[PDB]
Order: sequence, then C-alpha cells, then structure tokens
Amino acid sequence: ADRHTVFWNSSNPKFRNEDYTIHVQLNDYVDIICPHYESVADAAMEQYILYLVEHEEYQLCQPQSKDQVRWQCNRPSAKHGPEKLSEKFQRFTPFTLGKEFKEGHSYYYISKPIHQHEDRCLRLKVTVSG
Amino acid sequence: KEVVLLDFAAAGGELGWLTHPYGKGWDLMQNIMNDMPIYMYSVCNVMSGDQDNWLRTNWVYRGEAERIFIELKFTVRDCNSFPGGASSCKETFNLYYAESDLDYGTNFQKRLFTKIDTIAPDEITVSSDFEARHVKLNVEERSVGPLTRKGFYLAFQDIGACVALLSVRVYYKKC
Ligand SMILES: *[C@@H]1O[C@H](CO)[C@@H](O[C@@H]2O[C@H](CO)[C@@H](O[C@H]3O[C@H](CO)[C@@H](O)[C@H](O)[C@@H]3O)[C@H](O)[C@H]2NC(C)=O)[C@H](O)[C@H]1NC(C)=O
Repeated sequence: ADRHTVFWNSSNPKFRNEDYTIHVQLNDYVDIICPHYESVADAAMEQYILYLVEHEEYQLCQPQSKDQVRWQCNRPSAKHGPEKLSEKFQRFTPFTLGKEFKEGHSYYYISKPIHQHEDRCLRLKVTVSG
Repeated sequence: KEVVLLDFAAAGGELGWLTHPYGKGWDLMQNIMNDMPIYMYSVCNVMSGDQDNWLRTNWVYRGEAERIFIELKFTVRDCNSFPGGASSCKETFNLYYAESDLDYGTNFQKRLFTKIDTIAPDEITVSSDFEARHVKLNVEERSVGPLTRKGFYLAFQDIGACVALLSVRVYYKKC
C-alpha cells in the first residue's frame, strides 16, 4: 500500500524490456531486493553494485563516478535474509550524501555485476507522480 | 577502561529500534560514506508543524554499570536552507532515558521517560554542503547516574528538526 518491491536479478522478466519503470508518490519506499540463495556454487550467485544516476548514465547504462554508488549486493547468501536497499522518496534529507526526490521528476538506477557476466543491462526508472 | 553496552554503527543496521508514532517519524536510511555501507535513523518533517517523533533503543542490560556515558554522532540541517521552511523548523532534538526491570517490548509510553538534555549541533549543515558532498558530523556526549534498575532504554525525541543520527554508543568505565 506504501512500498514497492523490485527483485534485482537477471531472471526477473521485468528487466527484459529495459523500459522497466515504477510509479511512486512522495514518501513511498522502493525496496530493491538483492539476489539471495539458501545451494548453487558461490561463483554462480549473482552480485551487483547498484548506482543511482542521472538520465544520461541510465541511457548508457554506465555509472559516471564512485559518488553514484548507492548500495552493494555483495551478500548473496547472508543467513539473515536477502540484502536490501530501502530508498524512501523524501523531498528533503538531513544527510548530505543522500538524494532528494521531487514530484513530477524521474530517477534512475543501474547496476554492474561484481566480476560477472553482464548479459543484459539492468536499469530501473522511478517516476514520482503528483 | 570502557565497557561498551550499545553501539549502533557497529550493528550493521540489524538493530530494529522502535519508532513512534507507528511508521511516521524516524526512518532507517542507508548510505555509502568513506566507501563503506552505513545506516542512520533520520527525520526531516520541517514543513508539517507540531512534530513529536520518538526513536527508542532496544533494552540495555545494565549489569554492573552505575554511570553510563552516551556518545551521539549526528548531522542537523540549516533551517534557512528550506525553499518553504515554516517557522516550525527546529535545530535541536531531545535525549531521554528510562530505567526498567523488564523489557516492555513493543510498549512505548513517553511519559515514563526522563529528559537528559537538549542536543544541539556545533556544526550546521548548509545548502552549499550538498553540492560539495561535505558531511559535518557533530559529536555530543552526556552521562546519567546512578542507575539502579536491571536495565534501561534511551529515546530520542524529534520536535521538527532535520536530523540524521549516525552513531549511538553507550558505555561505562570500570574501576
Ligand atoms: C529473482 O527475482 C525473482 C522475481 O522475478 C524472485 O522470485 C520471487 O521470489 C519471491 C520470494 O522468494 C516470491 O515471493 C513470494 O514467495 C512466496 C510464494 O508463495 C510467498 O511467501 C509470497 O507470496 C511471496 O510474495 C516471488 O513469487 C518470486 N517470483 C517469481 C517470478 O518467481 C527470485 O527469488 C530472485 N532470485 C534470486 C536468486 O534472488
């Protein structure tokens, strides 16, 4: 009713069109859920760096800099459950390294695999309505 | 030597502190600082008038502790830096505590809490600090004593400020 779930993995069919976009309101949460396993081989477990980027980096599906690193899916078999990035679409942050989100704007996530095949570009468009 | 009873930053975001009112005030936020994954409780209800938001730590077993020392690290945003910015913007928050024999779990009654002090930033985060990605991290310490009951909670009350709490460290000194 309030939070949106995205399964960030290369088997998620929603990424196939590369038009994957979800619509949120201010103060909605997006829960990006990292690949998670409890047995395939360690090397087969999907791992990603998530970036939060501007439109152009989204078009290229490539990060511009370290500053854009949002989170890391580098715990594919954590016992405590899947690793999870919970982004609240606030208008204002007290934290100077975080992002602010505005009504009528769109925001963009991309990933890169951690030392693995990039078969397909994984990206997400989040549009704030209002 | 210092014996640590609570260390938020060390817990890797697994702590799950109670907030009140339910799902309205403080939120657990996540970020990258110094190329490391970090967590913080933050609140920024500066446009909404009268705010009364509580973050309560989990119950801390006292043991042999008599005087505890509480180390807070946090940021606070310049009330001037809000496009709107109602005269309901504050630049402080309050630190409370309560002693208990048992863990009350999901029960939270504010009036059981005693105010320790108002917490104010030495360094205010200004709008230019955003494009410069400059984190001005305040450090504040308080102590309460003598503790007498089997355990205690700390709580943080926001009254309409834009705050991010990055660290909460409680310890006593042995000898
Ligand atoms: C990769 O993304 C997949 C989604 O495209 C994800 O599959 C999803 O797995 C979750 C939880 O494991 C399922 O959620 C449901 O789980 C059970 C099913 O009855 C119930 O508790 C709930 O109804 C709950 O919503 C999804 O149904 C499932 N979706 C699909 C299409 O299979 C994978 O788990 C992700 N893979 C990895 C490696 O993490």
